[PDB]
Amino acid sequence: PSIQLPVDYNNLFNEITDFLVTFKQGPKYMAMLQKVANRELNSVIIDLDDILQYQNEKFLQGTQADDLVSAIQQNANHFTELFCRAIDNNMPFPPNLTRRYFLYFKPLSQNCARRYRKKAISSKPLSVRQIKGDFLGQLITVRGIITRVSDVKPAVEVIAYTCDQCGYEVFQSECTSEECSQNQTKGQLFMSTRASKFSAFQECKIQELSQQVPVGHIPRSLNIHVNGTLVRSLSPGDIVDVTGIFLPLLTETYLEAQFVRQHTSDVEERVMELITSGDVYNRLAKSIAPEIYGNLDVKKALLLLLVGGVDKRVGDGMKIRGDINVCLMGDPGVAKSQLLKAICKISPRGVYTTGKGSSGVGLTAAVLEGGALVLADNGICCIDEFDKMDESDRTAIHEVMEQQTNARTSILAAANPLYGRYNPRLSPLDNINLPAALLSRFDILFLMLDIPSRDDDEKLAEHVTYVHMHNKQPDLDFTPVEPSKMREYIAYAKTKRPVMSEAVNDYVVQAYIRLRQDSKREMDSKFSFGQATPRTLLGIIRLSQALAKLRLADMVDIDDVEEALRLVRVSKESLYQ
Amino acid sequence: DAVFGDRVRRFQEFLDTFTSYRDSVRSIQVYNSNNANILPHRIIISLDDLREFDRSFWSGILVEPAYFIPPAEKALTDLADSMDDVPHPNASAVSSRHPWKLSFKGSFGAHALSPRTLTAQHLNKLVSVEGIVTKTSLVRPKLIRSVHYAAKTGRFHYRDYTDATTTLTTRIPTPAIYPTEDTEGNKLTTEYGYSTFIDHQRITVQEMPEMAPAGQLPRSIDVILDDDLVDKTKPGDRVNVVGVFKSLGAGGMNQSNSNTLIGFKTLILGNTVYPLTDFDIRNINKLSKKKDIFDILSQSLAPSIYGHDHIKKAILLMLMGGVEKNLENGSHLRGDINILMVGDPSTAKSQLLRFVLNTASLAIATTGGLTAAVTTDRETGERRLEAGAMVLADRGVVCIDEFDKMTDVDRVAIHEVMEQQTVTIAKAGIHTTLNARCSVIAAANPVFGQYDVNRDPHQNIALPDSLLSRFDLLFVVTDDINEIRDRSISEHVLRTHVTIPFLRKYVQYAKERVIPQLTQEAINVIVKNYTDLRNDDNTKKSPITARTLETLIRLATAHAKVRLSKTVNKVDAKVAANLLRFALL
Ligand SMILES: [Zn+2]
Repeated sequence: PSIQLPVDYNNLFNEITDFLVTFKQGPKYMAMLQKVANRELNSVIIDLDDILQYQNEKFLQGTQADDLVSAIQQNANHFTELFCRAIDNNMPFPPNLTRRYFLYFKPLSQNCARRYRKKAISSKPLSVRQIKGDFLGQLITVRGIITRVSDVKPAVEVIAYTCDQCGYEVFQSECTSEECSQNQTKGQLFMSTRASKFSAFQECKIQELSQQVPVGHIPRSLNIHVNGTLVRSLSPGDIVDVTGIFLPLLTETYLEAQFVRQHTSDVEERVMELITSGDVYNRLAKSIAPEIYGNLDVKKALLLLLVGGVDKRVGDGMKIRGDINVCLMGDPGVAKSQLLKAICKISPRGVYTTGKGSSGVGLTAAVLEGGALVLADNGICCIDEFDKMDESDRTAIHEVMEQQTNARTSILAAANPLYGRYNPRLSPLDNINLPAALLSRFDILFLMLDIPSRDDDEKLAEHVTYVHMHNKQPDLDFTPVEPSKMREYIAYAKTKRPVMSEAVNDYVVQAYIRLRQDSKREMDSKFSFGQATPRTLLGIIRLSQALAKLRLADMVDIDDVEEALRLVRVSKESLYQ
Repeated sequence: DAVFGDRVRRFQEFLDTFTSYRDSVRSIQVYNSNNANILPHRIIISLDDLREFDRSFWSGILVEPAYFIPPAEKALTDLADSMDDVPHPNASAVSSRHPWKLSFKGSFGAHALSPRTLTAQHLNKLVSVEGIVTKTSLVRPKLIRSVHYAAKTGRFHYRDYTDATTTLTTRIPTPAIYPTEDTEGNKLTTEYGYSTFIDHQRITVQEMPEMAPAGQLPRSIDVILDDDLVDKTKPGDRVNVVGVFKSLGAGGMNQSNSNTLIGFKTLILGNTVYPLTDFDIRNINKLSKKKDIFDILSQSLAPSIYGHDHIKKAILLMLMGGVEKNLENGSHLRGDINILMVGDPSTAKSQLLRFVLNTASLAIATTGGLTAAVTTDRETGERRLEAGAMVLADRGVVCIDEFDKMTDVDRVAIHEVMEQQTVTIAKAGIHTTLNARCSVIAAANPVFGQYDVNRDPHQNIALPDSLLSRFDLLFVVTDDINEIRDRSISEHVLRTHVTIPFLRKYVQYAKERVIPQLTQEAINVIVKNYTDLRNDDNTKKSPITARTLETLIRLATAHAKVRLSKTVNKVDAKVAANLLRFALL
């Protein structure tokens, strides 16, 4: 049954031809078609902002105008052919069966719509969950992350046949050409694959991000189809804004992609304020979780671990890691896991984990879906109850602790004593499940002993009870640095690269030799965590690099080495309480 | 037919004889004009009002929906399409063409059923069914009206469609796809921007276990939802749904197909979804001012248990809970309290847990999918996560029986639940964090059945110390026999051979309004008692750690909620210190 709508394609097509002829860069699109006419380009990109600009230009000139962009917005399926029809007759067997070029539309920009006092609803970065059935056949922009891309597959648009009886080229078993239809004898058809119209096609899927998900729901996905020269513009894991035609008594839906895109003095002034305040080395350490008791020397290790060391690809493929590994042993109930939460929260690439790997797939990868260690690549992994991990769980840990594969991570481990409560009279290896093979890979191995002492517990109890009473630590005289600024300075520090001088070079070997020779007595006494090995020499080097890079220093100084030596010696003091 | 038009006018009369219906439609029309989100084109019809206006028409909806509802749908659509001129330049061509749907309320008469009570006698009737949403199907748009342009003739065209589900009456099916050529035979220009589509979803409703008799499989029924109802529910929700119970297909009537096992498929065309004082408040606050209200409330709790005053007090404190805090560094402080019970299996543990589970408003029973990190698939293959008791009990309480029987996978997951009040889900392709702010009460038994009172549960039950340290309060009960005393409690058993409804308001109001903060009075008490406990090297139920200090603050805050004081006092810390000593001895 016939009906009437206000849409008039006659005005729009004339406007399209006029827009092609008139809209300048001479004309922008005529120059583009000239390049295609010169056989230099294979695809044509139509800019809706250019169309909207012309509409406003016509609107400001007072001439006739129709909302061509909205017409293309509502019915992009047919307007794609109309632009091809305009180009097929204006560019400097039925034509559609032989066309080898491709055409796409790029979306309106929100700045342009606001500048022309209009609303660009289609180009709004909506999620796939918000795309109702009203958007079928409408060019819309979708914001999300690609989760799966298929390989290139043939996509025949028109199938070509040749006939023996007439020699005509038949396009789509028996020849339907005029000669064979008249003749009593018809030549049987065969597939002329070299003459069939192949189109490059790939299958892509987009999915909502976590922040786009409602309460407790699963992020939904939508099908994105890519054709023509646009192929291989999407790869898995890409957070992209894709504009395409959302296309379909129940109807399944998919989208044909048309446009693809991916997703300092301002902070230096805050850095200047930090430099103005001074005490950068200790202020950052003091700012690390003020609600936690005063483990300043331990939290200093967190500051250097958060900053990290400096990687050194020596050559010939040989590698030296730039990460820092610190362990946090201690009795249960001291709430030490809160620091693990704090550090993971502070780090922008931190991954948190408790005990054994989640369902086993928490480590390594599954049929691949990477685990926690792979997730924290170029980041930090915090583990609570490290000793309870399975052999397979710890086996994957050792490889990452040794090879960083990628699983480039800084490892912060927390573990309760193997007996439930610690025994200082025993060696640390006896009181823990972990052997010396894994502990030797650590840089700093601080131990917490929940020693009942009226003096210390009085301060800690007052410290904690004030944290519950007031939303800030009782040390109100100190103003902590906000995590964003703490993160920014660490990122600012990360850009620097301190280098050793010859003066510190001799100092490092002198301190190493001095400490190594005396550490023989420490191991002979059997009352120390570990013997002095090149773990101490290289450990200080990484720590000195971190301290120098923490100070934003271009070169390493002696005081960093002494401070690094100080912290290492401080860590042994816990065993003697 | 002419009968169809008669009932359309009859419904129009009903929409006019009670202007309270169509004036709300005008309110919808006014609101939609201002937003040039969109309010749904749906109104709820009171069946009692329809009963008193036209008994036959009111009975028509209940008894003969196919011949009465579509006339009513057209009349409501006609009223909405004529009450305004729709001056929108372009929206008048697409948005104004959506018909208006009906909803129903009031007395359902005999049509108030369950999936079990729903039978073949109820087919072709509008009925209300009560049940639970087991699962939901995937949402897809469904074509309703097609709009196309005949370019050769220079004028647009359109075509409608019918479905066995959307058409209550048996109209001729239209399996034709969106047309390419019309009567003129010219190739049509497709108009997607002006065609009409409506979303559709399928859900499964099962009889509630509360009325299910043993020895039979559960009864379920499918409900069809469209447009506004397409995504209004999630699996596991209690629901009352009103819809047309209608059959489809044929039970082998075509050709021979004379097998005796084949039956007719049935489902419900749902159209209305119902997902499922100051005098007391002033009495709640007034009762708080007497000194013994803490003990009196501690005696109304568990009337079937004699003694166990500290346990009953502990239950009250756990319900009251503490106060959570936030820090400028971005950290958060736990406030809730957990309780653990240990000892001989049948001795009063299942009895105490039964009362708390029945009394608490958001109590969930658990025993050894609680981790909420597993998915369930639909009939078409797509899958969705299912919630877990720890996650569902957010701002509630978890009741655990046979806690000793739970697996190690549960223990590692509950470690973050009891300490960080969150669940960090890390699975293949699924990663999310869910709040688990739930109070925990659990019961456990020794392996031998008889508890060795000389030793801690770490050897009588052998649970990990890290897991056990997460419980703020622990109690051990065993039926040590005093014959004259056991006679007193057994007489009531042999007899078988403050009011709770107001108390639940007392618990609700106190936690709803009172958020106590700490005071200098308790600061000295907390530090001194904690230091004394650290100084006490004698054997105890558990060693003294910072969590004991946290428990004292949580317990003192809970007592302040009992007193309904927004600031703590020295008496609250005194009670908590004494109670913790009892739990540590
Ligand atoms: Zn031929």
